[PDB]
Amino acid sequence: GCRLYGFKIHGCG
Amino acid sequence: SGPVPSRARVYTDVNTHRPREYWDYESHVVEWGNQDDYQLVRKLGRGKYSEVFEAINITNNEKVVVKILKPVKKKKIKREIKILENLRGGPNIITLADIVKDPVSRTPALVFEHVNNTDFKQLYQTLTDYDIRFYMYEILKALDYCHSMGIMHRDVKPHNVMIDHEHRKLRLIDWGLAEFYHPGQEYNVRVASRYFKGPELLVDYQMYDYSLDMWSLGCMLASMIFRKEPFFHGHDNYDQLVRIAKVLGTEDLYDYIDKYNIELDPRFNDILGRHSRKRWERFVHSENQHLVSPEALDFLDKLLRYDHQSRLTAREAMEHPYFYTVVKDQA
Ligand SMILES: [Cl-]
Ligand SMILES: [Cl-]
Repeated sequence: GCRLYGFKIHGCG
Repeated sequence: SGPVPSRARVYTDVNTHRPREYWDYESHVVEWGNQDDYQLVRKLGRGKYSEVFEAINITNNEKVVVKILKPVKKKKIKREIKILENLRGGPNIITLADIVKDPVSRTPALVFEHVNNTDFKQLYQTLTDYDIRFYMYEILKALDYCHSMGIMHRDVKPHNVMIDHEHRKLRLIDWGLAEFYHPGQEYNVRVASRYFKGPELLVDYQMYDYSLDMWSLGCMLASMIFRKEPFFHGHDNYDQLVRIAKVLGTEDLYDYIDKYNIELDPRFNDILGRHSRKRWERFVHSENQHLVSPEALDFLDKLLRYDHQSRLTAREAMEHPYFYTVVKDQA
């Protein structure tokens, strides 16, 4: 779950 | 017996002589960028609503700010977008870099050029007398520009003034409540933050204009030179007018209501009372005295007036003696 409203979270997973 | 019409004293017809495409935001077609360009870095303590994040453009490693617009009224979105695009490149206006949307949820987001995330509210308690005048002048640059571009901000407050004090740069942000001024048009009065709402909003006078921003600016100035934030501290919209009336007096308030033939909500009858106008010197004390001058008080006096027409315009404000040293140093 490294997506927030379509955006990837920088450096996630 | 309805209200008396009103017009802005400045920039009254800037939008009438412009092509329709400029102010007709509802017909605007949004063009989407690539959402994969951007990745969220850290959430910012903003509206805590339609949420804003610090982000990175991974295609060039430039820092950006992303504002996700949830929920989604489409009309309000196009308005903000159109206004941001109209004002882009203007003095001290935040720069809209891109517009993207989640392919799945269809939730749209605005991408702004990076701005140092210290707001005027965090900065002001450490500023000297000159710095306040400097930054107030910078804000006037942004307001005079957007007003000249036929736009009222309608949400002027310390939180919406971003300042990079190191580089002495300032940006006016959050144009989500901003609106195009059309002479004779009646607007929704449910705008601005409570503490910065002009009397016209509080007494429900809809034919207001750019001068609304000048009241809000006056509230900011008062809080900073007197070190009382916010200056008019109401617990609700009704009490907010009471807080103002305890300073400006009820006589001029009722003069104002009479002048524009405004029908006051009858709930104000038992709360407004009768109050004399307080001299501005009453708010001066040992802790704030170094920020107060005869020029500051005169300048403040010409901003915080019930009658929106009598308030200084942004341009008139920049010519006030309060800014004489700032202007002289700018040359
Ligand atoms: Cl609105
Ligand atoms: Cl103005």
